[PDB]
This record gives sequence, structure tokens and C-alpha cells, in this order.
Amino acid sequence: LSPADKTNVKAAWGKVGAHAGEYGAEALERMFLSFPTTKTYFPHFDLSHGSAQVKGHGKKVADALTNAVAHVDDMPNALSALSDLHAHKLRVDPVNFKLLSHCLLVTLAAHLPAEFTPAVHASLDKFLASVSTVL
Amino acid sequence: ALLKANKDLISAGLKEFSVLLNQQVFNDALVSEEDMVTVVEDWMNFYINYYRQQVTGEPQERDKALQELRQELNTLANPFLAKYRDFLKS
Ligand code: HEM
Repeated sequence: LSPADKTNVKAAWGKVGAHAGEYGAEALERMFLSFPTTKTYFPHFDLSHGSAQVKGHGKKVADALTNAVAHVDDMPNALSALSDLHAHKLRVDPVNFKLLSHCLLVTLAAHLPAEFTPAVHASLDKFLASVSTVL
Repeated sequence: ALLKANKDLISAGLKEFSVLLNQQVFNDALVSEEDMVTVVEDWMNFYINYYRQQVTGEPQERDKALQELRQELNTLANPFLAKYRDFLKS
């Protein structure tokens, strides 16, 4: 992530992530549909009885990206750390973690046709793919 | 011969599409060939649905600009898919 890449993320998320917190259940669904594979196991959110958890969850994703994006300079391992938490403690496979980010970016492209620009998507995709561990 | 406006528009999306494609770090995919296709097609659907509001002119030329774009987006995506395809065996 170059000094310029970081400036683009803040801009990108600034103008497009304001309502990201409202797209939990939808990004999850896009994943289940576009990527059926992730649907065979999924013992998360107790979907059988709800939408409350994936909904609340969708809020955490937005809040986390907001905090993570606001701190790309000082806390470069925010996403990395978050991803490890899921992979190692929450039983969430790094690919589902990566796919939900994709389906979240897709949702936003749906709900914001003139804000979600190609450059806005590349600037966010680059940040989201920076989930390795930085040093 | 489609329009000096949409002519460049289509060129922009292909440049933007390349920086997107070119910044991809394969060691960080863990996605199957099958899903990588899905991802890329979503990225292309994305660009099309985007420039669908950017194309200018009359319906005839409208659908014409988009159709050329998608034709080109594929031309860039194909080498991408192939290289990534050759990331399995290796
Ligand atoms: C787009 C990427 C994602 C981001 C940014 C994200 C972010 C978060 C955050 C910030 C939390 C709260 C962590 C804490 O307790 O401190 C959380 C919890 C959780 N996440 Fe994710 N997550 C993502 C994808 C996923 C996926 C794909 C799944 C799989 C279904 C998942 C399942 C869970 C579960 C089960 C919890 C515990 C939820 C709870 O009870 O609050 N996450 N996530």
C-alpha cells in the first residue's frame, strides 16, 4: 500500500462506505448465490431463526473497515489481525472472509452507481487484499 | 465509428480495468479457478453496469458502445485468467 494508495482508500471509503453497515444480509446472500461452495457448511449466525445476527454483523464489517481505513498509516495490520481472529478463533475461512468483502463491494456498486466508480473499486479492493501480515 | 465520446469512455474502463487486474496478488487468492471466474465476471458486470450510465448517444449506438467494451474487457481478462489458471499447477 503506497502513500498514494492509502490516500485513495480514505477517499474511496469516504464517499461510498457511509451506509455499508446496512448491507449485511445482502452481501452474505450474494456470496451464498455467486459462490454456492461457501453454503455447504456455514454454521454461523443461526440463520435458521434469523436475520438479526447477520444484520448486526454487517454493522461490524462497516465499522471495522471505517476504523481500519482511518488508520492505514498507523495500524497497517488491522484487517490482518481481524482476518486472523476469524480464521483462528471464529472458524471463518479466509476465503469466505475475502469473498464477503467482494460481495460487499458488489452490493455497494449496486446501491451507488455513480459513486462506486471503477477507480473507487480498485482503491478499495487493494486495501481489502492487504490482509496479509505487515512488517 | 461509434462516437468520439463513447470511444474514449470505453478506453478509460479498459485502463481502469487493467490497474484492477494488474494489482492482483495471486499468493492472496485461495479462491478456486471456478470462483475466480465468478469474481472477474462480477468485476466486468460491474464496469458494464457502470459505463451504462456513461455511454452517450442514441439507443442504437448506446448498446453498441457497451458491447464493444465487454468484448475488450474479456480480452484483458483472458490473459489474467490464464496466468491465474497457471497458478494452480505451479
Ligand atoms: C468482509 C469481511 C469481514 C469483516 C471486515 C468482518 C468483521 C468482523 C468484526 C469486526 C467482528 C467483531 C469481532 C470481535 O468480536 O471483536 C466480526 C465477527 C464475526 N464474524 Fe466477521 N467479518 C467479515 C467476514 C465474515 C465472514 C465471511 C463470516 C462468515 C460467516 C464472518 C463471521 C463472523 C462471526 C461468526 C463473528 C462473530 C459475530 C458476533 O457474534 O458478533 N465474518 N466480524
